[PDB]
Amino acid sequence: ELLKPRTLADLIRILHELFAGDEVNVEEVQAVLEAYESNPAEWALYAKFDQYRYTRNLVDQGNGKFNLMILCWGEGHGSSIHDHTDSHCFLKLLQGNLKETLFDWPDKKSNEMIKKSERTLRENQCAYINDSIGLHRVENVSHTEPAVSLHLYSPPFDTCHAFDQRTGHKNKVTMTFHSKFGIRTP
Ligand code: NI
Repeated sequence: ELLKPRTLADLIRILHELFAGDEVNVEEVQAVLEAYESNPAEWALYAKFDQYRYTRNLVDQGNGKFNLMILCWGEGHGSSIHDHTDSHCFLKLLQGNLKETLFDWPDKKSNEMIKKSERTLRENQCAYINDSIGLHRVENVSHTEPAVSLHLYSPPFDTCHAFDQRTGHKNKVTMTFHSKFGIRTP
């Protein structure tokens, strides 16, 4: 059965149990990620801020089944429009809130991308997205507050496309990890 993670350690524990196979029960993953109550002292080692944009901080490589990671968000920090490389994507807020702008995959004309829905992901909630559903932008709308979000991606992926909101054009991007296991990694 799915047990409540009492700490980030206990959450890491269950995740390795959930992905101990070949498929993914997205349902149970989102409930337990949501069930772990964020404890700042437990994940502060991974939340390394960068003044300019957001960064990705690896927390656990999931024995190859997934890359768990934390992405701090300075005031005003946000992403371009992107996809998730045919893999699952879970995003749980550990601190603050984030704006999520949903978009459909562009047709083919060099047309503007109109949002298909938006929402504020709240501190401690866990959302999910995958390519079949559609794309999204992530943005910390705050002017004086930093956000921290815990992401789960399976299978792991480092490359993905960004999409221009005015044309639907796409470009491949190969993301990098700011830190790995509580160590800066230039
Ligand atoms: Ni995303």
